[PDB]
Amino acid sequence: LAARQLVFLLPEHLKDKKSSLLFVKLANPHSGEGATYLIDMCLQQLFEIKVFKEKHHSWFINQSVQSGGLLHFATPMDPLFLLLHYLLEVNSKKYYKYSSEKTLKWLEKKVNQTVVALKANNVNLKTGKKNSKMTAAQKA
Amino acid sequence: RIHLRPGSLRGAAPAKLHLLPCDVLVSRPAPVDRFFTPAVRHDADGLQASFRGRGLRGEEVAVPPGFAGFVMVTEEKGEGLIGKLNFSGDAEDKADEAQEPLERLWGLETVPG
Amino acid sequence: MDLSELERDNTGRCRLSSPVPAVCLKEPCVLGVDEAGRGPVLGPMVYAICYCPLSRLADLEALKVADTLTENERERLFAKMEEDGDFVGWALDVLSPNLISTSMLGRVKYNLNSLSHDTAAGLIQYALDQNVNVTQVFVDTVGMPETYQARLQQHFPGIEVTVKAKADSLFPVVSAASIFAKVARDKAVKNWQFVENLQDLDSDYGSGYPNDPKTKAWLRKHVDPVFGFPQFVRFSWSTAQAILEKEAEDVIWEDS
Repeated sequence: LAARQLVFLLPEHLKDKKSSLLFVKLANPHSGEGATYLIDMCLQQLFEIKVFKEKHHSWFINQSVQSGGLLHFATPMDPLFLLLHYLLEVNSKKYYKYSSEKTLKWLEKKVNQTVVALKANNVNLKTGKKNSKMTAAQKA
Repeated sequence: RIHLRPGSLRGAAPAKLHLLPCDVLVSRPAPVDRFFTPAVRHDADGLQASFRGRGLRGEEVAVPPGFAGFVMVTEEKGEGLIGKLNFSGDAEDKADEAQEPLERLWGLETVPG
Repeated sequence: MDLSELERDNTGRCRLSSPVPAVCLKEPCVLGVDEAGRGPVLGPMVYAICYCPLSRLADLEALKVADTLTENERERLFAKMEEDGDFVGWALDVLSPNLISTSMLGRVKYNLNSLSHDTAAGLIQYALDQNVNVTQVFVDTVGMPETYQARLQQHFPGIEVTVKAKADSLFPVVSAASIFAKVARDKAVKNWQFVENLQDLDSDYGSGYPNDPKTKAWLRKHVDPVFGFPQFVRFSWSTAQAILEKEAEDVIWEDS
């Protein structure tokens, strides 16, 4: 008795042939296994949906209350490009070039690409590589 | 296996979202504009307001730069049910400024479901 | 009009006061403090002070205040004290059901007793600030006056503060303040009823006190599943919370 409401944060551009967007679960790297993902069938731009949930929050949404307090984020899948984002077996195109198998300087370059990313904000290879979740499930 | 065409999250109408420091344990319609809204006041800090007789202090909070807020009714086909760029972040007795997982284990995790 | 009659609870409370009578800036005056509305689970609590030249006490004792009466007789005597505003001054603070709720229900605890006294402190502070030549201050209480007087004498170290448990029948200025306070609480609940009734809402709540089964039954018939009661209801009342736990959605607070 009340259609559950999801509150999502999405990249601006998605609001821009036919029905385009698709939600799908896949093999979450880092062992995970069991994770949702948004795919833009205008070719990839893979998206990682992680949810914010801390104890004792709920939403008023219009003339209504939702109980979670949940805040879902869709973020371009992977790298340093999505480290400002939540700061507050199908695919195609650019696949060959997106390959370049597991190199220590893939890690070295990404864990630095994300160092320059965590370099503009006070914590304490390029765009969303739809491969960080294409190596854990292909190589192993 | 859920689909949402970009026409839903396009034109979808504006929504007011408050995020309370308290979990109302059943999702349900609620007379927000009768009981909550008329209680909200403005001052030099964020906002006061009452709920269940407890004092609340709020801040407006902006959706991250380069982003957009959507209320999706999980049922049918994703389907954006409203839109937002900002939400009031209510907290208890205090604004709740600086940082709590909100404006930042960062909190937040994976999704399944 | 109500445009502004909303924010009688923006500040959460309200001070009304009289022009301070000239005599009372130069002659020594007595100051009584007392209250109405500590009990009801409905409506404002009111604190009042009255004062007047020591030279003019006779007009209160010997005359007609100190002398348990009705809501009618009370309304008249206060018009006499309002009339001779040549030598009696007064002021009250009307604390609203909701400031009361929010004070006692904060993450950091603050009780009825504290809340009351503070208010009584504040009202007495005002009269000094108005340059009233106050020398003694009698304060009404319920129960043991001692530690009420201890903290009240610490604050205000320059005036004598007498705290008596039946002071509204001992000193005429406490008796008057008792009546101002009861008259303000009453005008304040009638106004509420008029507004309720104006908008075809039910204003038939009984005595206001919990424990008077009309009031308990009004609360029962008036519990919104998500938000609970109308502002009129002291959410912080033991009785209030109980009804809400039975008749409204469970909500967990950050008190983890």
